[PDB]
Amino acid sequence: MASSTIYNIFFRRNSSFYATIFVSAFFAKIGFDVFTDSVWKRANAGLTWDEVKPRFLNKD
Amino acid sequence: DDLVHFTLQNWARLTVATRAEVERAKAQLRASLLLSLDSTTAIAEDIGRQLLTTGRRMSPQEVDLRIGQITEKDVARVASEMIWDKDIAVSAVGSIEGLLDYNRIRSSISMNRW
Amino acid sequence: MKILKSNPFLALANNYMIDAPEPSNISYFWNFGSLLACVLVIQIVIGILLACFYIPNMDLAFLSVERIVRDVNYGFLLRAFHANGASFFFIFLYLHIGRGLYYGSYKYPRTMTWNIGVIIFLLTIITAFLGYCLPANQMSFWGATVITNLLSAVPFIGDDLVHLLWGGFSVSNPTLNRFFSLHYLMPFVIAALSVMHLIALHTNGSSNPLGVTANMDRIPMNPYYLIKDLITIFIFLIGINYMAFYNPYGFMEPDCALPADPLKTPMSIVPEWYLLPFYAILRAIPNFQLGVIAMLLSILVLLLLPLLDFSAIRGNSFNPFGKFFFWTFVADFVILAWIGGSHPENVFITIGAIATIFYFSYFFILIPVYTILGNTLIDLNLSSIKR
Amino acid sequence: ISFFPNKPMYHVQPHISFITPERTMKTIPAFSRWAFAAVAGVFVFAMQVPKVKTTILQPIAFIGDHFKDKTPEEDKW
Amino acid sequence: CTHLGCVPIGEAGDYGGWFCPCHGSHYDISGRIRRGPAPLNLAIPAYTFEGSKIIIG
Amino acid sequence: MKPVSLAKYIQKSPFLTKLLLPISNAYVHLSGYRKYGLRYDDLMLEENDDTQKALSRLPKMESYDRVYRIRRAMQLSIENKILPKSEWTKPEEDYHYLRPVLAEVIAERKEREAFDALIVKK
Amino acid sequence: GGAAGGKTYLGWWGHLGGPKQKGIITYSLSPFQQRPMAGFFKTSTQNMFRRVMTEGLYVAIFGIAYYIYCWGKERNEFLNSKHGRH
Amino acid sequence: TKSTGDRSRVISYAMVGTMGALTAAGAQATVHDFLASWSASADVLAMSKAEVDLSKI
Ligand SMILES: CCCCCCCCCCCCCCCC(=O)OC[C@H](COP(=O)([O-])OCC[N+](C)(C)C)OC(=O)CCCCCCCCCCCCCCC
Ligand SMILES: CCCCCCCCCCCCCCCC(=O)OC[C@H](COP(=O)(O)OCCN)OC(=O)CCCCCCCCCCCCCCC
Ligand SMILES: CCCCCCCCCCCCCCCC(=O)OC[C@H](COP(=O)(O)OCCN)OC(=O)CCCCCCCCCCCCCCC
Ligand SMILES: CCCCCCCCCCCCCCCC(=O)OC[C@H](COP(=O)(O)OCCN)OC(=O)CCCCCCCCCCCCCCC
Ligand SMILES: CCCCCCCCCCCCCCCC(=O)OC[C@H](COP(=O)(O)OCCN)OC(=O)CCCCCCCCCCCCCCC
Ligand code: HEM
Ligand code: HEM
Ligand code: FES
Repeated sequence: MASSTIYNIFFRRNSSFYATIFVSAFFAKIGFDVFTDSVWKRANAGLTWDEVKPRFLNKD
Repeated sequence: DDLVHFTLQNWARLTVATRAEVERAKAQLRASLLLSLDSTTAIAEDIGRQLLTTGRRMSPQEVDLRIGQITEKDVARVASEMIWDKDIAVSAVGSIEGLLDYNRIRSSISMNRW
Repeated sequence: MKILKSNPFLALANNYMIDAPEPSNISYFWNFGSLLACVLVIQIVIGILLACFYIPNMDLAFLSVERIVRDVNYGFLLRAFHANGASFFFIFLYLHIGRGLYYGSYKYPRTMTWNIGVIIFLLTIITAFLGYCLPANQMSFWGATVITNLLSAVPFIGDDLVHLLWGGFSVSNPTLNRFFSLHYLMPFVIAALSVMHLIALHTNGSSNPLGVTANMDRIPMNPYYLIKDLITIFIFLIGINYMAFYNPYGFMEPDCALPADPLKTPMSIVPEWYLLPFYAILRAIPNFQLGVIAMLLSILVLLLLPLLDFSAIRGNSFNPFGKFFFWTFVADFVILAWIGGSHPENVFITIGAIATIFYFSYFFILIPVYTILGNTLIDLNLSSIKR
Repeated sequence: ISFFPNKPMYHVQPHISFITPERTMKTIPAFSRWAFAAVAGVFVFAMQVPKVKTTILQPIAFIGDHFKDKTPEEDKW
Repeated sequence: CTHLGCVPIGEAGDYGGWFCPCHGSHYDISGRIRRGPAPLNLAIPAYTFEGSKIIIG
Repeated sequence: MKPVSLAKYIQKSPFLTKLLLPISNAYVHLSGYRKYGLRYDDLMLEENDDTQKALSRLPKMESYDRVYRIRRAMQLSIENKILPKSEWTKPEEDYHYLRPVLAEVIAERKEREAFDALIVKK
Repeated sequence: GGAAGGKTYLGWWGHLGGPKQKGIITYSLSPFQQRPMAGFFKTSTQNMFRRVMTEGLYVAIFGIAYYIYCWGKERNEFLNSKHGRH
Repeated sequence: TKSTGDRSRVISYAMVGTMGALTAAGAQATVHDFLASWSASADVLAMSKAEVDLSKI
């Protein structure tokens, strides 16, 4: 293992470099989307139309 | 800069060396190794150095056997583990205004096409 | 050292327009590039002027054009000059391509210039469509509806591209807005590509009708070729002014002076005349995807020419077979245009199919065979002369 | 009947211009890796397209949950 | 018109449908081609009934 | 790449040569480069390394004569005329003064085109 | 000054890249001494006659194109008639 | 520094890899969000549906 194996796998040839870049970008987009969704959902409690639905229309 | 770039490019190209080049170089090295000893002074100096550094004077049979083992894949492995994208030490003297800086020089030792 | 060779910008002007070695025996067929540049400049200026009175929408474009015609000061000159210059552009383009094809100018060392010219031709064709689709008359509406529907032939994302281009579900306000926005931008890209064309050409110089090296005899461009182009410029002006002042709607079909009614389908849906042969090639093949593939190939085949000429000579000046077959191909092109223009009747289908077959055979079978035959005949006769 | 008769171990292989089968066999991994990288880039640059989202991304398990719409009865008019 | 995109006339033609006078192709009250060089039947868009009205598309 | 004329294949059979001689004569008359006094070998392209090297291995008198021929042809083409019927290139002077040198250069280049592809069969 | 460019085939005045020349003599006359339009009609007429005679048949045989045009138009008109549908 | 070269090279390349990943994600997002404007606008999507009374004919 050590640190030479990491260089041998991804950081050895440019072709094996761009593919790693693209895959990491694809995963990072999903990760950041999940993070921002969670933080925005936690920020607003009792302030969105989905959480004020029963008060108004459920009573008709 | 062109000379340095081409030299380092040919250095880096050894990772994909063919089989005819290796055989030609092996023959040339086998010829030139024992062809530079003509005078008695040269032979004595060679004996002294060979015994001083290693500890024995290798017979020509041993040299031929060691050279024969070399194949193109060993050359590729050594060039990949020693030359491919590794640190270099340079030294310039004279009119070197046209010699570019260190990073640009080093960038040529590893080809980007592969 | 004189000023013109010292200052940067003046040196840039001098190296391309004043002091530039040229072959000393180039005929009158080498002036069409200057005519193309003049026509492009005229189009740019006239379009910039016309954009100050045009409103790009379904319910206001035709009325805006009419107001331009009969209410704006000297608007008829503007509209007629724009249309007639756009028509003359394709005539001069075809003459330029013919000159490049007849004398074998695609061979080395001028391949990059040929490729850049092909790209410019494609861009010009695309630009023409958006320009003519703006007035929103009957033929513009129906031809745009037919042509933009061809994007559905691609496998996958088929109708999605058509919907994205249309900006809705049918030809309406958004697609006219898109077309007006795009028609302004493309000519600038064309000008940049023309600059690239010239800078790629200048590195090796022009050819000559003889086809041999012209490095032995050269003359500067400044006094000689700046006055040989004036005659062509004045002749083009006298040609275009007659059209603009005595027959402004010359190349214009009768169905191009009516509002775009989306309920009455016209008898014939045809594009402008200069795009007719490609339309005929598209309509020849019964299949759909094959039709668009062949239509694209009919213009993309000009990139395969350099690797199809097995001739020791460079040109058709000393090629007896080439002179015959070139005019045969030109006649076939004219026949293709005529067939595409007219109705898709009984005999016309057969005639168009045969013409398309010949058009695609000329580029792929005839050229190598006759070049090889000419080389073989000349070599044999020369070899059998001493004994 | 041999190039360099004294050394019959050598031979000449078909070639166009430095294009030989021995060199051709060596560049195959580079072409495969470049093709994979190009495919991955094209994939990553088009993942919000509705057709791709509903055809390729959605059916895959553990990833389709994120790539699915979450609009209740409050939806398109 | 699936034939050449002309406008027929309803109830025109002895089959009680749509008759296309551009070339002379008649349809029936069920929109099925039976006379003329028209190649296919006529298409119907999707819908879903609601109340006493209808939504098309 | 390069012209692929197959006259050598035809010359194997004397029947074809005898049949095709008049056609070749008519074709060479029709091509009409002799009207300008040029030799056939002045029309080949010179823009690659091989031809540029071959032109440097010509005798001096041949190069000077070629320069004069090309200059005269260009001067004739400027004013749209041809040489009179007495100054046309005779068949005796229409020989191959460039083919052997180009062939030698191509053979030298082809010679090298083999050592690099050399492999060891073991 | 700037850089050493690639391999081209034009150079400039002086170094035009042509071959070495020897024994060439060239004469001319000032444009203000020669009479313009001298020997124009005769030379132009002779050149046009020669060009028509030699490259005429390469273009003339636009010959079958007009015939096929006329035949196609006539046959298409005939087939769209009363007796053509019999 | 006190280390072996491979560690330093790997550390140097990791930062560039993260750079490329984040930049590619951002570029894809902005490209899609700027080319989505050409799609069917929300105004046109409202008029796609049509309502007709079934009992009025
Ligand atoms: C309105 C649109 C046209 C507006 C006008 C458009 C035309 C503008 C002028 C033409 C283009 C500019 C000239 C370019 C050539 C040039 O540089 O000439 C300058 C000459 C000397 O140039 P030289 O021949 O190379 O000698 C100097 C060489 N040393 C000694 C330095 C080594 O020095 C001279 O003798 C003349 C110097 C004049 C510099 C230009 C002055 C600007 C023009 C003033 C207005 C003139 C009157 C106009 C009336 C219409
Ligand atoms: C216009 C830009 C807008 C988009 C911005 C985001 C771009 C994403 C770039 C990702 C980070 C770069 C990673 C490359 C690292 C690398 O590989 O460095 C290697 C190379 C050369 O070093 P070497 O080989 O000699 O090293 C030798 C090792 N022994 O350095 C570079 O080439 C730097 C390139 C950085 C990107 C260019 C930025 C400048 C453009 C803007 C300025 C001009 C504006 C013109 C008008 C638009
Ligand atoms: C359509 C509009 C075009 C312009 C309108 C006409 C312009 C005036 C023409 C009438 C007078 C001409 C000058 C007479 C000769 C003279 O007096 O000078 C002679 C000079 C040469 O200089 P010399 O030192 O060798 O002269 C000898 C000693 N003094 O030749 C000229 O300059 C030619 C002038 C023509 C102007 C250019 C025309 C060609 C345009 C090419 C377009 C290229 C692309 C452009 C893209 C925008
Ligand atoms: C081609 C036209 C380009 C014109 C140039 C415009 C100016 C460019 C400035 C770029 C700044 C970001 C714009 C905001 C886009 C957006 O919308 O960010 C919003 C997106 C949300 O995306 P989502 O709605 O799909 O989330 C779906 C939720 N379910 O957040 C992100 O993903 C974060 C990505 C990082 C932001 C960009 C990082 C920097 C990128 C530099 C490279 C730029 C390349 C430009 C190529 C031309
Ligand atoms: C065989 C080919 C298969 C390739 C498939 C992948 C192709 C995509 C490659 C990169 C394109 C990115 C475009 C970004 C999406 C966009 O610009 O706009 C996205 C639009 C609007 O989205 P929305 O508003 O509905 O949702 C918004 C969500 N918030 O979506 C569509 O209209 C689908 C159709 C768009 C297809 C893009 C086509 C681009 C040119 C492809 C050419 C293919 C030629 C093939 C020749 C054989
Ligand atoms: C190579 C460049 C150009 C070409 C080939 C071209 C072509 C055309 C054509 C064929 C038409 C149809 C006119 C008609 O049918 O009556 C047209 C219309 C139009 N063009 Fe251009 N054009 C070019 C440049 C420009 C430029 C640069 C602009 C704006 C700066 C422009 C703006 C317009 C406008 C506003 C119209 C509509 C006015 C009208 O149709 O009367 N054009 N163009
Ligand atoms: C706006 C469009 C164009 C401009 C401004 C332009 C400009 C020019 C000019 C001024 C010349 C010199 C004249 C000549 O050598 O014939 C030239 C040469 C040439 N052009 Fe164009 N051109 C255009 C379009 C095209 C097209 C569409 C093609 C090919 C499809 C093309 C291919 C060539 C070639 C091959 C030459 C070199 C001819 C030679 O050197 O003999 N050009 N161009
Ligand atoms: S087009 Fe209407 S039936 Fe023929």
